[PDB]
Amino acid sequence: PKVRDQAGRMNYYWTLLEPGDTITFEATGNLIAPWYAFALNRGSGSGIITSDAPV
Amino acid sequence: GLFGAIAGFIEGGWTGMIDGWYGYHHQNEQGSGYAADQKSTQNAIDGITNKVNSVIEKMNTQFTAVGKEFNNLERRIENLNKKVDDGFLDIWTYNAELLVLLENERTLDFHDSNVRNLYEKVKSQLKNNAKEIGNGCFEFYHKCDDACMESVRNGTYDYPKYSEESKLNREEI
Ligand SMILES: *[C@@H]1O[C@H](CO)[C@@H](O[C@@H]2O[C@H](CO)[C@@H](O[C@@H]3O[C@H](CO)[C@@H](O)[C@H](O[C@H]4O[C@H](CO)[C@@H](O)[C@H](O)[C@@H]4O)[C@@H]3O)[C@H](O)[C@H]2NC(C)=O)[C@H](O)[C@H]1NC(C)=O
Repeated sequence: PKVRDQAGRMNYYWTLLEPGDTITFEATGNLIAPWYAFALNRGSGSGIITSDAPV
Repeated sequence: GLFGAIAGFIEGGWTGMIDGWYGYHHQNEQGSGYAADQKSTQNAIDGITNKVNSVIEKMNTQFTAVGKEFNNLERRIENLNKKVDDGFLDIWTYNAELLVLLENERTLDFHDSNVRNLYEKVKSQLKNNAKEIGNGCFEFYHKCDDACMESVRNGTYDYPKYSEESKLNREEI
């Protein structure tokens, strides 16, 4: 069925590439390549909350 | 009053006394007044302080706990997770409330008990030299004065020093 006017679908994927590791992409179509990626700084006791209170 | 003193044989409180939780009333010819008892009051103070702190220490403060998301094929484990959240919440709610109920009774008992101790500690000092005139009151068989009033609250009242006087007084009844 058309969703946001699209009979096509696209699956999004993620992964944590560890220091030193290499990630290789091979394709003959259908790849939505990474353009920008994110280097992560681990904290702790952060989190996600759902709120409509103002900052 | 489980110890029969408070709301018991000593019917009322003394909005007059503001020195402390436990104290004496006196009326020597020189005048009237209130004087709270240091030793007992400071004890009760200390103890009840310890009691609140001890209860609160047993509560580790809560650290970051944010809920977890699940997708629609994860209903069992989303339900497992709710079961845990609800299960611990019941237990802490029950512990908190139940403790406070039970310990409130103990605290009030404590106060009742301290008061009875006080009274009886005086009573064992006076004996003959005064009579049980009701509602935690003694009546001196001898005349006594403000500085003498301080011997009572001292826990050092000299029973012999007035035993003579009180004897011939009491014996006129
Ligand atoms: C950012 O988020 C907002 C959502 O807050 C989003 O805008 C919203 O998107 C939907 C989809 O475009 C809009 O609802 C549509 O309104 C149009 C025009 O009036 C209707 O024709 C649409 O109905 C048709 O398509 C539906 C399926 O997609 C069918 O259910 C329906 O039967 C019709 O065929 C549809 O309801 C909505 O108007 C806005 N909301 C607001 C407040 O504007 C925006 O698209 C998002 N942007 C990005 C980049 O993701």
